[PDB]
Amino acid sequence: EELQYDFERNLYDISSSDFFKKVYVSEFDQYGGEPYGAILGLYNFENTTNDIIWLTGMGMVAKNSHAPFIASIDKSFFGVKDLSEITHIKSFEALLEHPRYKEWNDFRNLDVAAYIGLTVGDFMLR
Amino acid sequence: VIDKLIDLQVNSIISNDEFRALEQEWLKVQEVCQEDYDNVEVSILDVKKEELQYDFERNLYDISSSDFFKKVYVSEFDQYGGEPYGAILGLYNFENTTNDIIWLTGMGMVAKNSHAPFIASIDKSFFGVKDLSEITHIKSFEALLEHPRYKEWNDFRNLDVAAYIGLTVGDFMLRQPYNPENNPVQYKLMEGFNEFVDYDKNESYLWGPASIHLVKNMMRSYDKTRWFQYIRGVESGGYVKNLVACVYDNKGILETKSPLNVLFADYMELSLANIGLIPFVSEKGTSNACFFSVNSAKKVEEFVDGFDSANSRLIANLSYTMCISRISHYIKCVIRDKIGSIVDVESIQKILSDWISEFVTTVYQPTPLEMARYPFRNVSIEVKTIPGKPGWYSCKINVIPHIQFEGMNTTMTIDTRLEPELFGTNN
Amino acid sequence: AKNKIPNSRLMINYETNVDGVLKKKELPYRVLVVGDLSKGRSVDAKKEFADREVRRVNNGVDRVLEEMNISFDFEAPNFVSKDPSNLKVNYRIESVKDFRPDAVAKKVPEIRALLEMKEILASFAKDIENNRNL
Repeated sequence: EELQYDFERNLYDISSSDFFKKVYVSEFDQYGGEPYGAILGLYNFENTTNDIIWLTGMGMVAKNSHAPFIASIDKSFFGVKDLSEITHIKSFEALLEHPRYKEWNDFRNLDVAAYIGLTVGDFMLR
Repeated sequence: VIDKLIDLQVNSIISNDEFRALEQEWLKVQEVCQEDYDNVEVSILDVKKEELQYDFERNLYDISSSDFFKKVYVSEFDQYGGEPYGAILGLYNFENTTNDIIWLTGMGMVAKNSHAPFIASIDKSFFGVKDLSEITHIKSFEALLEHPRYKEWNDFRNLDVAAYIGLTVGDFMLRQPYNPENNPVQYKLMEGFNEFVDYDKNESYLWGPASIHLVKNMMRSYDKTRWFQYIRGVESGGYVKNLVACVYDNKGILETKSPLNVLFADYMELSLANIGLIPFVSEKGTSNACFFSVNSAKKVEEFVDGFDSANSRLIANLSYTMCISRISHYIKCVIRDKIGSIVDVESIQKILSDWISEFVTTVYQPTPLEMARYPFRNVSIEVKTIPGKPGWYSCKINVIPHIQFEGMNTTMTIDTRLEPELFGTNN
Repeated sequence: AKNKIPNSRLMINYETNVDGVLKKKELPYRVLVVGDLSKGRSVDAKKEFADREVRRVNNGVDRVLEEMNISFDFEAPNFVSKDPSNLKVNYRIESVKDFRPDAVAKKVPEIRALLEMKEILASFAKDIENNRNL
């Protein structure tokens, strides 16, 4: 939420984004600073029209700071309550043609999206 | 059971008038400012149609005193440090009324001078039908306009100002109604809300005029290219990828709903271009569109002399008057710098030509985009001083734009005379 | 000093003056749009047409909107809370996502009362207490 509010407030003024000022102009831009490389979003992003901005912003940074932002997507993406039941879907290619993903298909066309890399599946950690 | 309330409570105000009137009048505003290009700054001006109806209808015969005219021409285009406008966008729907006809006559009176093609949309009330989908039943609109009901309209198409108006037909669906399995409302992190339906069926759940995508392509045809050749056809301009379709499960299995208001056929694309309308035709199922025609409301005429006939065909074409307009934004903008400098007939013909020269060719480049950089084919610029006024001049340019494809007939036949070696007598 | 220094036998000066015609930055292709947005409910809309400063949308349609005080006090059927009086939806639009059947329930005070219970009532741990296991 502390980033949701950040990008959604400074989407059209990223250079003033607080986070952007802790990765680009802070360590990558400055002289003695040590630049970052490949950020890791520990969050799960849905098909919401809010979480879509979150990527649009983080990618706006990554694109400039040069740091591929890797993250994961929730099972709520494919419109299913159990991720195991994604196997039932024949082809996701025909899925995205559904008008429910209109907002998402627009984001895939953005340049910044060439730095986002979303992962599917979750490993058992304990 | 608290869900039963909310599914009634909220659904009472989303369906309510006035509330969903702002939706329509903001969703289609968001649609325009979605792209965000490198050098295309849009701008708003929220005004009721009536506040302009009263304006032009009061100052039709005195436009220079029109309040709106004094917020686009003499305000930003005329003034020095001002940034001129380009291609106004009327978010309204204009009927065949003898009032709304003046509204265009006035706005065009401005556009004509301010040099800013006024794009808008026309209501289904134009063709005298209560459902726009039922326009498909009309055979040829060409024979329609001969009907004496359009007398007032045919007079307007003859006006010079009409060469800047560009009216669009068809309305794209701008919002998908709310279902749980389709387009679920993004609830909160604890307040269960995603289980929430709406109430619609046939054809009455929010629309927006095609004019948006039309202008939203002119913007595209500027950040990428630089002029306005890139707003027509599939391969070239108007394609409009990824529209907000709709799906619903009545009894079958999610029967999709085409994103466009009306599914124009082929000869509809053309039989509208002659009326002076811009059809927003859809590809069936593909959930996409394209602008084949981009004609103004100017009459096309016909004429006997071939040249004259071709003149009227290019003038009616909106895409050119968009480009020719961009030259006016060069003259009354840049040459203002050397307003006091000592210059001649041979010097103004230099500055004005040396510029436009980089945009005129005859050779064709591979791909459409790489060639649409060059709108014009060739240009003449014969300026000349006038008697009396010593420091004054009078230019007269003439531009031939790269004529677009528009259609063709074709007669196939088995000749059997091409290769006589196989069918000839001598063997 | 205009008085000018007394000239020596070897006066060197170094010219640093440069003439030339200044440059001009390009013009952003402006696009004006005209439509009834506020329906007569905004700071620039409530004013006379002789003085309506056009907007810009420098930021986005989200913030250029919030810049305008677009509120509305229209009535609507009541199905929440007690006492008479139809529900009076009254809140100003910030973002464009305000028309979303969700941000509405967060804004309208009356509806929020039912949503408030769904946070507490539905969060009843009848799965932690029912799952006793000795």
